[PDB]
Amino acid sequence: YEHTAIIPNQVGFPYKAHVAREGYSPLTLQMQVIETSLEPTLNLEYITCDYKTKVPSPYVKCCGTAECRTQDKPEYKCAVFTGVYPFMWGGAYCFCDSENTQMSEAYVERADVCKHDHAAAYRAHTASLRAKIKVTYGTVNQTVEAYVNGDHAVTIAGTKFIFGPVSTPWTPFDTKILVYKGELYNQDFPRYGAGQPGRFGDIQSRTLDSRDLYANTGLKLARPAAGNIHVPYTQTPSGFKTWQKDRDSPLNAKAPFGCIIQTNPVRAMNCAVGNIPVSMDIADSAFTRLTDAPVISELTCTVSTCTHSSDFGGIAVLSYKVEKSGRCDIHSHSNVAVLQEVSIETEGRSVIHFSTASASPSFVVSVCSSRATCTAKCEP
Repeated sequence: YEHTAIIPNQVGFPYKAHVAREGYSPLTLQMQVIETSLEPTLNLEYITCDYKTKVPSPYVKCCGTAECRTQDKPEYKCAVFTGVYPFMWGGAYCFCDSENTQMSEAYVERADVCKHDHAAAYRAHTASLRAKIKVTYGTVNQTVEAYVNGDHAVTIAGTKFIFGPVSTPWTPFDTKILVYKGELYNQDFPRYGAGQPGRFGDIQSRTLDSRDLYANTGLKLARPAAGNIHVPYTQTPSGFKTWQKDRDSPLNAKAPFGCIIQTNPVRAMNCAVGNIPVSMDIADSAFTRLTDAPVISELTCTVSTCTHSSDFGGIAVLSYKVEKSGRCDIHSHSNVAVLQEVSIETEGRSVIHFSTASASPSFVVSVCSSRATCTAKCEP
């Protein structure tokens, strides 16, 4: 028919489904999730690169004011530091008393390690879960890995999974994510080209192969030291040297909701949040028919032992006399219980790990189209 339910979407947990239609046997589905991560769509506006000062050879005018036309550099500061007294090693840059000077020009330019490593300030759009649920649909065993936001009709082997539309706002989405070498950071990116000098992210990186560079990390020229050719430039301190080196606790750590973030694309695999809303369009024309199933009778379950919080939990010895052989459904109608499997063998005393986290267990077990109510007390 349509097994419309919610798997408990904290992956690793068994997810039973004792769905039974007329004409068939009891139908048993067993799901287990893995990796339905968010993947918010980024919009990168940043470079995260190191600054560079194109400080060329200063035009000596000896004597004479050398003109300083505007360069094409992103910080193209030239200053006609006049009154330069050039006394150097190997041949007279000054031969007069005054009017000799150095026009000094430097230009802000990008780093060459941007191709080595960038820094990405992506503004995040929405994201959507994508999951691999191992589904045991009777004798079918297959792990369906599809976009789990509800739109993608997951073609099962004779089934139609619809995992989603899940309500998850608990995500690693911030307003702006800085990604740096795999290091995540939900960190406040500035305006595109408005940084403070030495602010975190000083280089304007509109494109990763871009053409401009906003930068408030300005050089500061001066009338330099006499004799030695020192056109000193009081530049900014490197914010990319700071915002990575001596960067904060990275947003890859500190996963709220207990998720596992990872960024080839920035997505949070294993994110233990919520239940997966799943609609199984699966008919009774894949399951075993009711006319050929073993007619179980005399259903009496036992309480062999009770664990308080163990995985297996309970010793459940279910006595049952069967009309014929067959597979036995376990799909008990108890939220306080968890069936150890949906497997059940040819009849007799079927032992079963009656998993139950409740201390006062009373599980209404469904066995072969019959039911019982096992009772017990767990352990500490």
